[PDB]
Amino acid sequence: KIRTLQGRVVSDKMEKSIVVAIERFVKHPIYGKFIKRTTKLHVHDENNECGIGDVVEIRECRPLSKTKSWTLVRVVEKAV
Amino acid sequence: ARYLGPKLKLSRREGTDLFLKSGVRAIDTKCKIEQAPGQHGARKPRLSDYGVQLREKQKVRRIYGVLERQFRNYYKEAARLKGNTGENLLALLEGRLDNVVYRMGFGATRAEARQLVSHKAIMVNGRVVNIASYQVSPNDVVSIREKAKKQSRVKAALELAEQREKPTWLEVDAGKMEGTFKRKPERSDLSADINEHLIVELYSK
Amino acid sequence: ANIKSAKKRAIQSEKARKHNASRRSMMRTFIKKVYAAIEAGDKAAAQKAFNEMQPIVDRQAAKGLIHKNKAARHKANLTAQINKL
Amino acid sequence: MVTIRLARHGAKKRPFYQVVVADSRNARNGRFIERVGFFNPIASEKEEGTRLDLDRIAHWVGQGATISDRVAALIKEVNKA
RNA sequence: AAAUUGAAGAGUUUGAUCAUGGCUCAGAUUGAACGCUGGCGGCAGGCCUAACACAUGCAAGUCGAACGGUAACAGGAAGAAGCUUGCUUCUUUGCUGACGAGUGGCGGACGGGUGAGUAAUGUCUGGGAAACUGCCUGAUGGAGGGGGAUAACUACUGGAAACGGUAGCUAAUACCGCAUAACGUCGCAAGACCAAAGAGGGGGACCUUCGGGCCUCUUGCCAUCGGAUGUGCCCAGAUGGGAUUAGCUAGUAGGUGGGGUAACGGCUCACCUAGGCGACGAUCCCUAGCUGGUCUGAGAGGAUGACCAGCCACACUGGAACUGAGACACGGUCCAGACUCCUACGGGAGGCAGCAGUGGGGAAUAUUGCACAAUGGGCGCAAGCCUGAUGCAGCCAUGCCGCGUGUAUGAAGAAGGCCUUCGGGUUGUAAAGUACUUUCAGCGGGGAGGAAGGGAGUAAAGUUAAUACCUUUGCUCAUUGACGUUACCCGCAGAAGAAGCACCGGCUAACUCCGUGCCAGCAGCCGCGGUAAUACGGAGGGUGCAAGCGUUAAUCGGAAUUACUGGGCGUAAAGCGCACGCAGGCGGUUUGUUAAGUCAGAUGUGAAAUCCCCGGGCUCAACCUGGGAACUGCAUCUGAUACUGG
Ligand SMILES: [Mg+2]
Ligand SMILES: [Mg+2]
Ligand SMILES: [Mg+2]
Ligand SMILES: [Mg+2]
Ligand SMILES: [Mg+2]
Ligand SMILES: [Mg+2]
Ligand SMILES: [Mg+2]
Ligand SMILES: [Mg+2]
Ligand SMILES: [Mg+2]
Ligand SMILES: [Mg+2]
Ligand SMILES: [Mg+2]
Ligand SMILES: [Mg+2]
Ligand SMILES: [Mg+2]
Ligand SMILES: [Mg+2]
Ligand SMILES: [Mg+2]
Ligand SMILES: [Mg+2]
Ligand SMILES: [Mg+2]
Ligand SMILES: [Mg+2]
Ligand SMILES: [Mg+2]
Ligand SMILES: [Mg+2]
Ligand SMILES: [Mg+2]
Ligand SMILES: [Mg+2]
Ligand SMILES: [Mg+2]
Ligand SMILES: [Mg+2]
Ligand SMILES: [Mg+2]
Ligand SMILES: [Mg+2]
Ligand SMILES: [Mg+2]
Ligand SMILES: [Mg+2]
Ligand SMILES: [Mg+2]
Ligand SMILES: [Mg+2]
Ligand SMILES: [Mg+2]
Ligand SMILES: [Mg+2]
Ligand SMILES: [Mg+2]
Ligand SMILES: [Mg+2]
Ligand SMILES: [Mg+2]
Ligand SMILES: [Mg+2]
Ligand SMILES: [Mg+2]
Ligand SMILES: [Mg+2]
Ligand SMILES: [Mg+2]
Ligand SMILES: [Mg+2]
Ligand SMILES: [Mg+2]
Ligand SMILES: [Mg+2]
Ligand SMILES: [Mg+2]
Ligand SMILES: [Mg+2]
Ligand SMILES: [Mg+2]
Ligand SMILES: [Mg+2]
Ligand SMILES: [Mg+2]
Ligand SMILES: [Mg+2]
Ligand SMILES: [Mg+2]
Ligand SMILES: [Mg+2]
Repeated sequence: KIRTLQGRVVSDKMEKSIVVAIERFVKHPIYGKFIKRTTKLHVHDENNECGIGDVVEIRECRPLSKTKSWTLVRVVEKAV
Repeated sequence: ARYLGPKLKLSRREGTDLFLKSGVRAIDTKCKIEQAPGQHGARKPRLSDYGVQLREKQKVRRIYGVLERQFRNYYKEAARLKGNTGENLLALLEGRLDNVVYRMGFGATRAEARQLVSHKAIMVNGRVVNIASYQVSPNDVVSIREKAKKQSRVKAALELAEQREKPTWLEVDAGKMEGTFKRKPERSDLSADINEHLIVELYSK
Repeated sequence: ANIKSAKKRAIQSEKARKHNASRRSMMRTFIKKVYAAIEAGDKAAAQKAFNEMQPIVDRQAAKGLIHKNKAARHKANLTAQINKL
Repeated sequence: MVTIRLARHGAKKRPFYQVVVADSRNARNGRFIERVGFFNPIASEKEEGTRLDLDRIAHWVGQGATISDRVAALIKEVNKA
């Protein structure tokens, strides 16, 4: 029912928040190659339960801060 | 918006008989027929590869009395439509009302049928059609108005045009002066002296 | 001014601004009182001015001067700020 | 409001009105929601100068749209005729 | 069933050939300019630069059914007229029709214009949660009883004028309390608290202070939860160029709380951490409104954003806010600055990037016109009033399309022009003459359609006390056109009023003569011109186009000459001098799982218009128009597991 997005973490040194890289897979509009492109999102979370090198699953909600709109649900493959 | 010049000159330079005159005397006995007009007659115009396409487009234009901006439109419709394009370019130049007057023989030539039409005298179906480039559909029963049934010069063309080759895609009635464009004319019912496929190659550059 | 219907609703504007500034500074005074009595611990004397401040915000809302959610942000900030003394 | 009104198209001296259900702030030829029929007052015989989706001009009046006067005369024409 | 059917090359390097590589032309096209020329009509298009400055009118008003009132019009009942025995005073009297000024309600936030800024605050596509929403509409309830000033006016006064000042009197749907109060706000709760307004049309007899309470309906007000509609907000994609810009940021990135707008929020403060963006291009510099589409192209692509339409931004430049549902407001408000105009020198007034219009710049773009008669829009119960939006007019060949300037006979192959082997050929059946026809312009005559409604009645029925007033429903009556001497047919006369432009060495269709003689000159490339020039200049003939024809500016094509579809690197321009190597690209082989790429289906959306296919209407076409495929996308749920990723 809900539209989550997986991603991987990059920076969580700040307090009560992580940042997540999401890895979409575009096809270039002319040359036919299958590139990778990444987008970087801020993810609010309580409890500060994520570190670098970790695969999370985020979902969209109201803007908690200035540049932040996403809260996570779970931490799969919890470690490096 | 019509070629007003002399007419045997245009039969001469195209080097064929294009029926621009009546038939009361032949084309040969009124002028030289092989010799090209100008000082340079008997210099026979053996001409280039593009020239044999241009003198082929100009023959089929100068038969009917069209100018090039009308004719380019008549090409674009015959590339738009289905079927062939020679067998759809030679349909539109026969559906003209200024040519279904003449093929029914209500007038003597192809540039008199334009006067019989464009002097408001040829009513298709029960309304006058002044404009000469009308696109006569099948089954339209073209008649003659009653102000121009009494002309000597329409029956003078009736007795003339009963003596040529009668067409097959038409049905004229003689005494009532009333035709019937029956169906659309096929390929070989318009004479094959028109090299057809040299009007395609000019505009399809 | 060039049109009569601009002059007339140019002098129907000060006649509304004076009243809409009087009846708004009255409300801000009566919220300043329940912010004066809100750090001095008077739970039985801040509550008095808050009960003097119920109708003089729930009336200036309904006469169309602030909006009802501004007339319900006050009365849920001050109620916690009173009941957590 | 929101309203059901005509909107003129076509060529000079020969009009052709469509009907639209649109917001009565907006322009005549401008923005609309559901183009629901036309009105061709220079029609010929045995062709149709009116064609009105009388389901949609009911569902869009039950949610409160003031039908303007020419559209009301059109409904008065085509329902009785 | 159909929605596509689509691709052309030539000249030029050398004595000569193949190859590579540029340069130039053929075609389509325009918000177009200029030269020569000009008959008509139909539909569209007309300040691309100076977002330069503006004279003159004009573009936003309405409501007496919200209220005091009479500034006039014109009727009234008075009655004092000269009394004519019937009337042509006028103070007075708002009592009636209406109504100048003013209070108030609603509208000026729509319609109309321009693109200066804006490389993501915008726009396009597809998703969301934390919000308000005038008029319109559905449901359930209310709609009591009091009050205070104040404009209009009157008196006096300041100022050149704009505009004021003072003191008295007057009302309501303007303004304020009390009561009332839930299905709403605040609250876990108990409980605490919150609104309002009337007017109009008719009335039987009961009250009837003479106005009315009383009965009736119509519309208006208040509060809550709902529906539509418009707007604010947020996130991931996409939307120019540059690295001879490689480092930017302190309210900056995140938290806990107070405050704040309608709502989330660094939105704004107070404290505690040290963070965020950047080689998938951050900051900075240059340039630009974007999209539906348009022009080209066989396509993939390349350039562009005018008219029509959706979005945003701006209103003399630079700011801020009030009124309000809605603006930080084109024809509103105050404050500075530049520039205009009045002044009595104290002080004032104005903003065409609204339609017209003048100056100026420029190669260049119109009339200071008619009408609300249609479709819209503001107010009004209605009639009506306003409407430079819109509907039509004027000018211009600026573009697309249609028609006309005769048709037929006519040989003595007339004269005159030119060529010439001095016979003749050629203009040329072309002209003349002989007969025929009258579209278009020209004068007459008749006459469609764009006109639905509104008005004054009468009939029933629905209401109620009511056979009233009213509302819808059937009819009968006189009715309403800016275009407009209209579209359009029928009469009269007579071939009469209607043909110009470019080129003729090759590419590229069309050949000869005279007059200059490396001069005067042509030119898009190759070349011509030095006394026989098919190239310069004239004439004769000729070819292509036609109410157009040419030349320049610009894009695309040809250019496979920026090449994904679609090219090259030993000598022609091109392999780093050679290596090791993190980021990045790619990965032998078998079974198993997962479903990201990929593949199939379905719903949702991709606005209308335009392009395309079948159809219908203006005498046909352009133009208009119905239905459908198209919009190659994007998201969601299902499925498939061969290949690729995990
Ligand atoms: Mg033409
Ligand atoms: Mg109010
Ligand atoms: Mg708070
Ligand atoms: Mg009619
Ligand atoms: Mg074909
Ligand atoms: Mg070459
Ligand atoms: Mg050479
Ligand atoms: Mg001229
Ligand atoms: Mg200006
Ligand atoms: Mg002026
Ligand atoms: Mg008045
Ligand atoms: Mg305004
Ligand atoms: Mg600009
Ligand atoms: Mg309002
Ligand atoms: Mg009030
Ligand atoms: Mg109360
Ligand atoms: Mg906070
Ligand atoms: Mg603005
Ligand atoms: Mg300003
Ligand atoms: Mg307000
Ligand atoms: Mg102005
Ligand atoms: Mg002022
Ligand atoms: Mg102007
Ligand atoms: Mg001028
Ligand atoms: Mg000038
Ligand atoms: Mg003028
Ligand atoms: Mg009107
Ligand atoms: Mg006016
Ligand atoms: Mg014209
Ligand atoms: Mg001679
Ligand atoms: Mg005429
Ligand atoms: Mg009429
Ligand atoms: Mg020439
Ligand atoms: Mg040639
Ligand atoms: Mg020349
Ligand atoms: Mg010589
Ligand atoms: Mg010579
Ligand atoms: Mg030449
Ligand atoms: Mg190409
Ligand atoms: Mg290319
Ligand atoms: Mg080029
Ligand atoms: Mg090459
Ligand atoms: Mg080399
Ligand atoms: Mg090497
Ligand atoms: Mg190596
Ligand atoms: Mg592999
Ligand atoms: Mg998949
Ligand atoms: Mg579309
Ligand atoms: Mg048709
Ligand atoms: Mg796999």
